[PDB]
Amino acid sequence: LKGGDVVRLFHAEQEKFLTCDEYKGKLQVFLRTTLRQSATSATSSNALWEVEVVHHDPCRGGAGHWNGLYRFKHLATGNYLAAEENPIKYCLVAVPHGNDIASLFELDPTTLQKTDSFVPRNSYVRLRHLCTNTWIQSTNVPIDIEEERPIRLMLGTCPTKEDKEAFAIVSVPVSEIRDLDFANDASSMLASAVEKLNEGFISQNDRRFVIQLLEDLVFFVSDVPNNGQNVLDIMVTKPNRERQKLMREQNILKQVFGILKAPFRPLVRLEELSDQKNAPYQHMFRLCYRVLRHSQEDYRKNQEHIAKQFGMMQSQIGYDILAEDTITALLHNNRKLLEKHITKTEVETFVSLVRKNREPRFLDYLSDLCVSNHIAIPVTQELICKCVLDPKNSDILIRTELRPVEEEVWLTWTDKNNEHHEKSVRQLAQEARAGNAHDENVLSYYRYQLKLFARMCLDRQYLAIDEISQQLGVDLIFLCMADEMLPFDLRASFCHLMLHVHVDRDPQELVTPVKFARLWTEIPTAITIKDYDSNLNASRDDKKNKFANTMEFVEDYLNNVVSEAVPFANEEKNKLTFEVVSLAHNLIYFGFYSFSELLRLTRTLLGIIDCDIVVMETKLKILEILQFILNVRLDYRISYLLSVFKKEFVEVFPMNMNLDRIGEQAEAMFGSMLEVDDEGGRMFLRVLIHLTMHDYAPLVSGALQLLFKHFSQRQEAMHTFKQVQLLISAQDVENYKVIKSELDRLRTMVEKSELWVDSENYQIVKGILERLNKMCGVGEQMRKKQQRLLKNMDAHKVMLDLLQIPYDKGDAKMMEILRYTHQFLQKFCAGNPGNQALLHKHLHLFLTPGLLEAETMQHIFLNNYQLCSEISEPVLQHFVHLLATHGRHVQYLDFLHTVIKAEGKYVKKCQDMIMTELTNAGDDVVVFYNDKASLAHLLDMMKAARDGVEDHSPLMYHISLVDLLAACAEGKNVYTEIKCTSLLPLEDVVSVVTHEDCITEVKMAYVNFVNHCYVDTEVEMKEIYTSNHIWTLFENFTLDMARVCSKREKRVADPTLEKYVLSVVLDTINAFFSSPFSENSTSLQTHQTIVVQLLQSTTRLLECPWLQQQHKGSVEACIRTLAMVAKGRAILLPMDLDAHISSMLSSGASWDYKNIIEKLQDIITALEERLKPLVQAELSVLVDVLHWPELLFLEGSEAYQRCESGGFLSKLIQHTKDLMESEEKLCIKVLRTLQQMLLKKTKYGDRGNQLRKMLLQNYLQNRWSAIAATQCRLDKEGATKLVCDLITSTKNEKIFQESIGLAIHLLDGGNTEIQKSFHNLMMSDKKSERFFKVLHDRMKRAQQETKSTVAVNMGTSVLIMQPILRFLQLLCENHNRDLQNFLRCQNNKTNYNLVCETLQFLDIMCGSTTGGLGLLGLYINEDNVGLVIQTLETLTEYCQGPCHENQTCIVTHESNGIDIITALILNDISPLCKYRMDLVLQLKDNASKLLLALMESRHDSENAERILISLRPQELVDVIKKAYLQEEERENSEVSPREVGHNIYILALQLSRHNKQLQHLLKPV
Ligand SMILES: O=P(O)(O)O[C@@H]1[C@H](O)[C@H](O)[C@@H](OP(=O)(O)O)[C@H](OP(=O)(O)O)[C@H]1O
Repeated sequence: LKGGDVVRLFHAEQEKFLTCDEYKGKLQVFLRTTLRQSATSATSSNALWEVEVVHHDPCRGGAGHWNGLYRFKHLATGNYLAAEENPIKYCLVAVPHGNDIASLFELDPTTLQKTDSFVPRNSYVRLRHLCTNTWIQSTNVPIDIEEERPIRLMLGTCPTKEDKEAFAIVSVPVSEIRDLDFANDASSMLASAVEKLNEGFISQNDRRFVIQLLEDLVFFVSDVPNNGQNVLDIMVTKPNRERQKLMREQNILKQVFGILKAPFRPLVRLEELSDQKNAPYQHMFRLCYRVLRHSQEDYRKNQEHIAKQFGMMQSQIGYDILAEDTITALLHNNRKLLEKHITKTEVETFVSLVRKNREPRFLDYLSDLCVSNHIAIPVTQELICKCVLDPKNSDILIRTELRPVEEEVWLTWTDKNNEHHEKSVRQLAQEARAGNAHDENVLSYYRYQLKLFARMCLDRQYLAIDEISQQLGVDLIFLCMADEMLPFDLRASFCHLMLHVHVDRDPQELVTPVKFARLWTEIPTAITIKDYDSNLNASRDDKKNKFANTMEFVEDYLNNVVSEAVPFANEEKNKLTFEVVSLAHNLIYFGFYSFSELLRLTRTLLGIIDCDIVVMETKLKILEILQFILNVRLDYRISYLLSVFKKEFVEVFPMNMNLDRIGEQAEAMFGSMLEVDDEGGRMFLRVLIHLTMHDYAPLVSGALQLLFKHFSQRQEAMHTFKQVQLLISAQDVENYKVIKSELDRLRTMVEKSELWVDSENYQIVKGILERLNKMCGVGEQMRKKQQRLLKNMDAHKVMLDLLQIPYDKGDAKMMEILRYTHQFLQKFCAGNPGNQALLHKHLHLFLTPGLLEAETMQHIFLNNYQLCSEISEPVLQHFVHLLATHGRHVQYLDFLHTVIKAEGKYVKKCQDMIMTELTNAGDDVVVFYNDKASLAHLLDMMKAARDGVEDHSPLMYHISLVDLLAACAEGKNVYTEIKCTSLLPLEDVVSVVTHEDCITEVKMAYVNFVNHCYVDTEVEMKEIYTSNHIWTLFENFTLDMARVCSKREKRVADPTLEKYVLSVVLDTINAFFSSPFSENSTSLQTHQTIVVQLLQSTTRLLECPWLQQQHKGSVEACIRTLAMVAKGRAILLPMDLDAHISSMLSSGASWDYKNIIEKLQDIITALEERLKPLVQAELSVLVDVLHWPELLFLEGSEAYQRCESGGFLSKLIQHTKDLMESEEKLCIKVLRTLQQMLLKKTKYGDRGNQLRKMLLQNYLQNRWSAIAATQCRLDKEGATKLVCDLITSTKNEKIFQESIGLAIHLLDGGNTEIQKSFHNLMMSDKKSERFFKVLHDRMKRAQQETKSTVAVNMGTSVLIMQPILRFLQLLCENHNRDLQNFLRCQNNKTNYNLVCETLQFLDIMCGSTTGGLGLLGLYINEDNVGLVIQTLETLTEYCQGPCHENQTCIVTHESNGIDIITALILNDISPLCKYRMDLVLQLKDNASKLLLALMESRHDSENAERILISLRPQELVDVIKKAYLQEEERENSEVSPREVGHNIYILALQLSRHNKQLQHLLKPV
């Protein structure tokens, strides 16, 4: 560290960054809080700090020493950090000048330092203020409490020193400093311009200088080298988020806003902008607006800062300032901001201005405003509709008509002069071809008006769809789109309108291609494609009656496109083909096209996309179409197999099956006619491979998904069949029919939401919901059957849409309908994890600020440990934020209570997050009555509710809060137990308990609190056993038991009181008396009478006949513990009561539905068994295709060259890297496929081999060494870099595991090229530290978990070790000295010793000191024997070569792993050898190998004596002799005890050179 260098100070405990900012006009220093998930990423320019050194010469900075005074300066404000009297005694603030001792500071090192050596950068230090001799500290008191959710935190000083107040230094790149300085200069120039504007006098040259400033700022913001384009029209491909944030914090946006506002405040006027005098001012406003547009691109914070000014841009609209385009961009960026900004006056202004200009371009602004992210916004849509469809704006809308004149289309428009002109469309198009400017202008205006109508009608806006449909008929639209004279763009507009108005309408409904649940009677005996399509042919024809000719047009147009030599030669036709393909996709998904027609169309589509944003989108849509056709084919296959099953069942049982006969037809089905393409699959697969190469990410993802699915047809169909459901019983058939009808009606009503929202529709929907509630049924098994039926029906999506329906809080009828819907969802999710998964998929909608949907979410999360594991901190945060904002009722707490527990299992992480959030929120969310006055208020409410407690009472809210807190206490969790102890004192608990009259439920809650937070403490609490709160609680408990018994004697008793006692009091008493901590209680001699009375109360409780049998047994166990405690606590029992206690001790010592189902299940199982090998046979074909993609493409093509160069594989690897974060499943699939490619070839049996031969012959034309060649090819293509990047950056366990597996497979065989590539990557790359740190951290976590399980008595952390150790062994295989030395010393800034980590792992696994003592038999079991063997092999690989440094490290490590290594040989491993002796022999052999490798080539004796110290020669000789004799008892196995003994003998011979006794013993008779 040197003076004049800028760095950042970071707090470890607080995980926050110090900063200085002008909160309310005054500069203040604070520890800003960050809501990000990565503290290191919370870096701001204003948080930069500079270090200044104090020297004798004021101009001399030099380099700071550990004993030199230091000062902290702000790189932006320039003020210096200092401490001043706090109105904590001193508070940190910023001063303008450093000419005072206050700014002086010193850095106390946290660790040892090299005397007065220069301070190293990025070293922990503690700030100390020498001016007043006070130590800096951190506090949670905010400085900006005035604002909700404060971020600024106070940093005071303490007279004493605290070791936790350590600040870490972080370096800063020169780029940040340069950007900050340039931004400051630009801000100064902008301030000068603002001063000129405020003065109202500015020279022409000065204004030109301002324009030049704006141009330079435009260049800087664009970040694109200037190419001569206008700054106003500058184009930026991607903005820089850091630069935008720098501008925002510098307030350059504020400067621009002031520059725009001040002239109109005048120096300039909006009307006067037309004047040449104010033309340069208008140009400067335009520059400001373009700069704002570039600044706010893709930045929500900048968008919010602009929204703060939304008023001024709204006023600026209607003037030549590009406000329209800027506002449209900003509004399209975010939908919520659009909902805030949009207003009816703004819509009217847009209509008025577009009318004023009579230009097409205005309409585009409204068109873009209508939709965002291509997703419609109902409010803006309706607002635009209301203004557009009004007759007043009929002038702007060009009316069109069809007249015979066989038919012709005419257009009438109105000019600004009000003159009306009407012309034929065909004549207008011909005049356009001629080139008339007016005709072109009217055509463009017409096109933009149709585009605006289409965007208005987007997402089924029936409020305005009707009028537009009436104005433009289907026949008119088809005539227009069929007309050839019309330009391609206008035809495309007509096609888009046709798609978005008529085709997408109520009569049409999205059809799910695959139906899981079918009826047995429905199944046809004989099935063909025609029979399959006959199921809904009548409905298809009925719907076709309206749009029949359009399908003919689309089919013919696609035939023409495929016939065309070059598909995408012309862009004007590219637009039209995009529109036509989109229309085809919508028609297909609406189901107009039959299965045979879809198969016919697949050929044309694949030809079109078989050998530009529009082209890429067209290809993507065609891929989606193909996916739909393939899934329809899957459904057809399922139906055919079901038909075969029906035929066989009918034959056998008219009222022994030929399973082989069924299986033959099943195999034949998979295989002909079903094939999408004529070639037989080659066309499709080639299309997919070619698409994978293209740049577009969604296109590549879809191509890869289709390619993977194409080679897994059989397994998917088998899964679908196993999930098929059959209806055979009349009751369930009737239920299915009723559900279908009700769902159809409900879907229609939801679709016409717009019409029936505000009627009879309300009552109809309420009746439908009641019928559904009755339909859901009762009975657990009946419930699961009905849930399966409902999931098959797919009504969940309909109900989710019903919830999505918009509404106003005033509609109580719609509230009741929502309650019915929530009950329906509850019944769907009632004890069904499968259904709950579907709900979690769409949970994003469920996250709303409402009690009823919160309860529904609770019921969704009920009993799902998978969902608890995958829970999200942001979701929990938003829940606690809901509590903080409102905290109205207990349902919020009940949700958290449900989340806490799952399957009677504890998740420590969620509990910790809940406790932390509760503490951070503080008294606002947590309300406690600890204070006497608050307890008095609680007493008042308790007395009011003494007769009864209301279901929404604040008393019950407090009780629920207490229960929630105790639930977090469950689990003997020390970390949260400390917080609970801080939260609530036993003295408050005793006060409230000892109150004369208390609520029974409150008492249960507090006893539960005691049971969890205090009794179940992991760490002994001294206050518990040094305090009398527990004895006061026990006397109260005994009084309560006496009350319960007297009540039952009186025949009048309170179930709440009885439940309180039985449940909480008994458990607390038993836990206390069985507590190991309480075994040393020394006040029991004083409370002898109290404890004896408690035991008497328990005796009476057991004597009571009313006590339940389960309660009786639990009480008997508790009383056994009570007596065991009572033996020696200075308590003498009465004679009769002692006899009764002895009796207690004695007691403690004392057509066929089911036939059809079974037949189907047996057939499914037989088919699965038969087709098991063919699945792998098909899968292997994908590996062969990936190995040889070029054979697919005709030789001599450009694709052939690219494939031969390995381009396809490299693109696959790079795309895997790019998509690891977005499509984790596809990333994992690609990684596993790469592993399969690397793996050795394996035979698949006779049938599998035949299938593979046929598949390869059809797909391809015909055109350890192999493993090494494949490994080298993958390394060249970039597999090594992909693996390194994944291992460094992935946060997914599956991704990490697959990456490590790919590494192991690549390195298999000790490939020197792969090892050298890994070494080069690690050494050259800057992420070597990240890679090694990830591996070392995983190893350390596994070691910690291993210690935990050893203490307890096998964990993903341990299981992940095997691949990591294998990877390290393979890296060091073949005695690679470079790698072996690198692992020990990476020579990086932080060096992690993987060798010592492995040795420590072995030590902890074997038991460390106890293992050395010789408890290896107990410590090692069958499960971990493989891991121990792998660790020993890895250590041997490290040692061999020989690596002298590694050998010395292992022998001299402080863990004494050598002791365990030798103990392994000597110890018998008795528990294991009895059952699995071969593993013990292998362990001993590996240990001997490691010991020999340790002294491979060490001439010195140091290692020999170190080994001999633990390994006495006599034991070694006895082991060798024992092994030789045990040879005879050998059983069949690869390991040989004679070989093990020979290796041990060789080790003994090597050791004997330094030991005379060993030599003498080894000498034979
Ligand atoms: O990823 P998102 O949705 O944008 O949210 C980010 C983050 O969650 C915070 O809102 C904010 O950090 P602070 O809380 O530290 O302000 C940050 O802005 P920033 O770049 O101004 O920090 C955001 O970008």
